[PDB]
Parts: sequence; C-alpha cells; structure tokens
Amino acid sequence: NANPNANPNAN
Amino acid sequence: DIQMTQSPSTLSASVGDRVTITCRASQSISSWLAWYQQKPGKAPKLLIYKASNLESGVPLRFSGSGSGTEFTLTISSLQPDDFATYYCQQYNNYWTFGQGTKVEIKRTVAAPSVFIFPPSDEQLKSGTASVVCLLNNFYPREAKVQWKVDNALQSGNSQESVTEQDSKDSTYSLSSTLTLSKADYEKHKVYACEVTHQGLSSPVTKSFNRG
Amino acid sequence: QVQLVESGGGVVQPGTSLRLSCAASGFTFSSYGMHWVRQAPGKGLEWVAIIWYDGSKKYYADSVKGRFTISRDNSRNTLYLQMNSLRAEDTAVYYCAKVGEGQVGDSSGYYDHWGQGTLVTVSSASTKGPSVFPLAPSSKSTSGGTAALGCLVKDYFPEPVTVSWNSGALTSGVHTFPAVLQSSGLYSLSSVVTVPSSSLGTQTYICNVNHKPSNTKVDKRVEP
Repeated sequence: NANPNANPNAN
Repeated sequence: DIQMTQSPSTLSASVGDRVTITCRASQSISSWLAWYQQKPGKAPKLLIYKASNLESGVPLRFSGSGSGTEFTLTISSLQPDDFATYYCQQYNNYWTFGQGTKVEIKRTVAAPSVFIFPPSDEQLKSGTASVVCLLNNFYPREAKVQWKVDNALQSGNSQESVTEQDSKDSTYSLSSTLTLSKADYEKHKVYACEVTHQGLSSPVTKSFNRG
Repeated sequence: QVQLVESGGGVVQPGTSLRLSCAASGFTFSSYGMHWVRQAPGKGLEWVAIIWYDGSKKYYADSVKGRFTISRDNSRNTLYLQMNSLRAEDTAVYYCAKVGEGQVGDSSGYYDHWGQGTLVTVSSASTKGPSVFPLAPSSKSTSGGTAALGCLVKDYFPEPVTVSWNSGALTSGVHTFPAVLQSSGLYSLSSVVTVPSSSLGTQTYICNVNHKPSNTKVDKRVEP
C-alpha cells in the first residue's frame, strides 16, 4: 500500500 | 484526518513583543510540521518547515519548536510587517492545515459610536426595506448587535460585515443590515438596533419611528 | 527565482466543469511534485490534490474525490486541475504550490512556493449592476459634534465594486465595508463617512460607485 507522503520528486 | 488546532485563534500584540502561537496535532506527526504567513488578498509564504528549520531568506526573529503533537511558532520581537495570519500544516499523513491565528494590533478599549439609518424612499418604492446600523471605530472586535422591531427581537433576517483594523487608529467598524419586505416593514412602527460592547457602560440603543 | 502563475478562474454555473492551469518557471518543473490548495472567501487553507513529478501517483481531498482530476504537461511546464460537477462550496481562490525539497529522507509536502491564485466563483447569478441608496444623516444629529452618512450599494454581481467620496477628495473617516453575499446570490455593501455635524449645511456629499462588470457608474448625493 502506497504512502501518500512518499517523496514525489525526481531522484 | 489528522486535525490541527491552533491556539489562540486571535492574538493582540504590540511591536517589540515576544509572540508565541501554539499548534497541536490530534495524532503524532513526528517533525513534519510547517508554518506559513498570509496577509489579506496575498498568497501564503513559507516560514518554517520540519518544525524548526527556518526557510532561507525568512527573518531570524521567526523560530519554531516541537515534535510529536505539540508545536510552537515564536516571533522574538514583533515588527510592523508581522501583523498577519499564521497557519501550521502537517505533512506526515496527507496534508492538513490549522485554522489560522490572526496577530492583530493591541490598543486601548474604544466604545463604538452607533448610528441607525432608515431605508430610503427610493428603495421603498421598489418593495424592499434595508435598515442599517453602524458601529464606528471600536476596540476590541467583539460586539453584539440585536435588532428589535416593536421590541420583538429579530433573528435570521440580518447580515453584518466588519472592516480590518484601521491603519491610523487600529479600531474596527461594523455594519449590520436588517432586510424586510416592504409589506413587513409597514406592519411595524419602531425599529431599534441595540449594541453591547465592553467600552459601553450599558447597552446603547439607536432607533427611529418611520415618520 | 520560482514563478507560478495560475489562470482559468472566473464565474461558472453550478454543475458545469472547468480546467485551471498553473504555468511554472524558474525551476525544473518536471522534477517536482505539485499540489493544489484552495481558500474559500473568508476561510482557511484547504489541501485539494497532489501529483507526482512524473504523473504516476495522484491523491485527492475527500471533498473533491471523484469530481476533480489533477494532471500535468511537463513538456509545457504546466500543471492542471480539471474540476467537474462544480458546487457552490467549490467557490474559492485556487493556489498551485511547489513541493519543498526537504532534508534527505523527509516525509513530503510542505510548500516552498505558491502562485498568486485564481478565483473560481460558482454561481447562477447574472451580471447585474448595483442600486445605490442614501444612508441619510440623522435629523436628531448632535449639535456641533459628528454625524454619519453613507451609501448602500445593493444587489450587484459579481464582485468587486468600488466606492469613493466626492471624487476621491474625501478620505478621512471613510469606511467601505466588505460585501456580504445575500440569499439571492447577489452582493451588497455599505460605505459610510463621519463628518462635522455643522458642515451638513455647507458641504455636499456624493458617493461615486463603480461596478466594472455591469458598466455601472453612479454618483449619489446624500443629503438630510
């Protein structure tokens, strides 16, 4: 299940 | 959701004061708390993120402290640019804002001047009657206006609006409009707006008889 | 420096749909997640939606779920919000917001930059200019004291109106109040000025009311 507050930026 | 509650919702302060705003989360949010400043009609601007990290360029008088569920924003010495509304925001699980804390200018208590205006002949010839009650240049903002028609307290048929703090004397002003149909206006004689306020020894009543 | 410019707002009827845009510049747009946040008139900030840098994940506030869709075109540095089945309570200033960098490892979603916002007004009202009525000074008055007079600017749509007194020459003591939205869908405000009770015989008082959407220009003399 996905964390909505995971990092949404490019790596 | 994770509910964010700020305390107080309004704070009156003077330039040079140390000012602290509290923000509590209903669930633990670790360090993931940010603070923003907003002025009327402008976008918010970031002050602090990760509870205590000052955003680059933000003045050093701003700081933040806390973890878990209790957090503070402190302005070490308040400046004129700092009168504004401040929001906290958690970004631990989804994204939610506190309700805002307005930092207003402190001044001495001021009684309103009260005025009542009957509806105009030009308006009446149209089918509606608007009765206006003005409370001019008072402080603090909390005031009670009650409309009595032939000494019958009114409810549900008035709206009010209040100005921001005056840039010269830091007071508020308040408008209250009572709206009745032309027919209903003509069923009654005595129209009164009654004002209670901390600057008034006793309630002030301003009234007319339409004639 | 980061720039975020929203557009697309305006007056729309309930039940219609509308797309908002946010043009980004001064940073590498395609490397950042973005959010929309909104603010109803006189209210607090409300998170609306988030989109990943590559569009691969989106989340929405429960209040807009199933009605709003966030999207982006990285080749044009533009963020979008598609709003379907609009309701009165969607009326608000809509802000686009860049995700702040954070320190390494941090949970995400504070906003280091915000657009100026675009106002969406969901309403069935038609453009209508105000009626302007006198708030005439009291005949009981106060001998050599202060009297209040004003203008009631009633039943107009949409916002804003402007009010001046005696063509801008009269400013001290003026209060123009925020409009209130009535049950009818129309707005109304009052503008008042306090003046020397003695000058009521001498000086003439006129409020200048302008409402650009209806091309209304009114000058109303207010006398006892």
